[PDB]
Parts: sequence; C-alpha cells; structure tokens
Amino acid sequence: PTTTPLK
Ligand SMILES: *[C@H]1O[C@H](CO)[C@H](O)[C@H](O)[C@H]1NC(C)=O
Repeated sequence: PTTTPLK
C-alpha cells in the first residue's frame, strides 16, 4: 500500500 522513489 505504498511506494518508493522509483525510476
Ligand atoms: C522504491 O525504492 C525502494 C527502496 O527500498 C525499492 O527499491 C522499491 O522497489 C522502489 N519502487 C519501485 C517501483 O521501483
């Protein structure tokens, strides 16, 4: 249910 500084 989250994310991260992807490309
Ligand atoms: C966001 O960065 C995190 C660092 O722990 C992970 O590498 C995660 O897979 C990244 N999200 C995406 C969509 O690449």
